[PDB]
Amino acid sequence: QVQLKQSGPGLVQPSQSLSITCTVSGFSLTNYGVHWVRQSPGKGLEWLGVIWSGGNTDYNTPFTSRLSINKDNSKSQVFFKMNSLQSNDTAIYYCARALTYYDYEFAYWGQGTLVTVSAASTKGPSVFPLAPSGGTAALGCLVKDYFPEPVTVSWNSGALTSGVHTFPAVLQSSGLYSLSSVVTVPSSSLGTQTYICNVNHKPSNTKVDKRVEPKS
Amino acid sequence: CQFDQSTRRLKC
Amino acid sequence: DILLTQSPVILSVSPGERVSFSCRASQSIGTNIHWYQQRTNGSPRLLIKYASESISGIPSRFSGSGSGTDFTLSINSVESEDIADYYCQQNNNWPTTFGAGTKLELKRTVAAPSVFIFPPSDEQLKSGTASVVCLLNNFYPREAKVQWKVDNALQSGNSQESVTEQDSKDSTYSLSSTLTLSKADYEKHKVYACEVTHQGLSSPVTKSFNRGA
Repeated sequence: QVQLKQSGPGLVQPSQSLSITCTVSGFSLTNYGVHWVRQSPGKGLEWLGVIWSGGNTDYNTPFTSRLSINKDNSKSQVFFKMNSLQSNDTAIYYCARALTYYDYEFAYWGQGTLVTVSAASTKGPSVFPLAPSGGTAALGCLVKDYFPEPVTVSWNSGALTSGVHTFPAVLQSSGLYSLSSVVTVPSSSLGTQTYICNVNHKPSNTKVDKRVEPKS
Repeated sequence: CQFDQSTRRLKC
Repeated sequence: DILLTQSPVILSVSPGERVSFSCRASQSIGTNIHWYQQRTNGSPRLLIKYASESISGIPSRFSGSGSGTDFTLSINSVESEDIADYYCQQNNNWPTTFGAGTKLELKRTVAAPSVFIFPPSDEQLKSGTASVVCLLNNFYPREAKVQWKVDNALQSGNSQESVTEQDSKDSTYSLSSTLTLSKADYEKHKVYACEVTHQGLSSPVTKSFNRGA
């Protein structure tokens, strides 16, 4: 199983540096290069650079002065660092591996790291119930006032997926995000089945498990 | 369209 | 660098149809083009390499063709699970570059929303703010109008909407509208209503609650 797992998302202050770790498994860094790609609103998909199996690096020309990539073969870790970030460096950053040691067809991707460049402060969410009261009931969790993105929401520790909708976050006029996650269930299940929304805001290490049930 | 990092989808 | 032009920007199609994506390079790149799919909240997924070569694990309905400057990604019978953005990539010339993407949208029959309203929790109220939420579930098309009325006064400027991407199983949308009020304003009024208009509704649907009931 070839896998690439990246470090978690978070905030970088303007003019400061971004560091991401890519831990690989199922192959050796002595046999394959690892590439870095980012995806931004302003420029879409953009290849940033590569560290080859032998340690050489190539960087895309606009980044040669502020990018450095290193690795530890023995730890299966690749280290990405980019200096002097500005607001428009906000993007999803990926590591990726090609099919062949020398090529650029990216068959394997990390899960991506959302990097937000902002002078603001990290803040964890409050989690409030959206409490129910045709035969189908809707319930949910309101995940309010957090920064930066993202938050993950699951229901019943991932066991409940059918009928779940987790909406895109909205930026409120306060500069903080909010989102809701909802699920529809049989109304006769509200007495005996427990419904828990599991909220994780990794930038602030805030985890909340919130039971949602009809109110008295 | 424009890429939206909250959904990883093009927003048009 | 090589510029890649993808067309159309939005590709709207009916399920079961053959669909074709265009990727055109600013100069000849031989067959050095690769294609990727990106689903909601996902990382890019390699579909086709070197214009036409298949990838292990990718459904057989995906294929590719072309050489020189004009390239085509094809899905021979599109499914709801194909809702995604599609990107081409060239690597005939350093540095490798990507196209801007084509968004694939799927047509389906009209479906009216199911509407649900949620009052603020007492937990939130002791923070000084009230969020009232209106849910429109599993509807098509995406266009819908949600109007808030508080004691029959139309609210303007204090709500925000969020819409999901198209669902990969049934091609519908859902929408959440959040009305934000100070606790003081919330406690001064009684009737809270969400009124929904949509192509699949012959007349508007109103869901409401009375504060303190």
